[PDB]
Amino acid sequence: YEANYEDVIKKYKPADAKLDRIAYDWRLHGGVTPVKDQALCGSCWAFSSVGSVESQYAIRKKALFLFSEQELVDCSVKNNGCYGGYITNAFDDMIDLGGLCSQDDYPYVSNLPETCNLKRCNERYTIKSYVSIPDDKFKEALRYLGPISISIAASDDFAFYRGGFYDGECGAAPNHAVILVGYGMKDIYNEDTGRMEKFYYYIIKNSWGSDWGEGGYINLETDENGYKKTCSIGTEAYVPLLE
Repeated sequence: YEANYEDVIKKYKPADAKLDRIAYDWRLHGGVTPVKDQALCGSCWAFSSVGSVESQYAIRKKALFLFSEQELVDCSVKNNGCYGGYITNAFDDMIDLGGLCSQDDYPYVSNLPETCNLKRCNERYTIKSYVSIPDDKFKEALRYLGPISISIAASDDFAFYRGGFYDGECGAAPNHAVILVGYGMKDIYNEDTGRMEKFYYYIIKNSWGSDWGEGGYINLETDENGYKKTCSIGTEAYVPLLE
């Protein structure tokens, strides 16, 4: 089920397009659905992977789709519900189960035990495959393929984050799943040097509610190429594909 990047990008990047590497934010280009809260349940793997698919649908169909994390939590036997999971395992089960359900059909129930039961899903919403995004292609993947389901090494400093550019510590190891939604640059004046300088960053949609971070999102430093990986973001990096 996993497609190969070099095959997938030749299909979706217009031939010889030049990538604008300074700024591109899916929230200003119709690729991001509202922020969710996983509450008291270790289901980031679902939110990340499912939000990914919400984002592909939005981009490819110019229509708002809200899908059900709880379905994956209840049904994805390759993951551990509220005790963690894996991005690829999440994509595999979306496919082997015959698709996502709408959030309406199958609402979030956090850590309440719930039987897996697809008969409560009327319409089903499929993906065809998913693709791993190489470490040196995140900006290219973002612009042309869409938001990326990614791992991140979170630390207890994330608790305090409520906007700006994060300068807390990182986790020892990758331990949380988020969605990469864009990148930006701010020209910051430097009082010492008396020169303007450029500050690049990646933009990430978290699943801890809109009261965490910047309306739900976190800004992390990177460089012009987008090779710098603050908090080990994207060690696992996947985009779902609708065809």
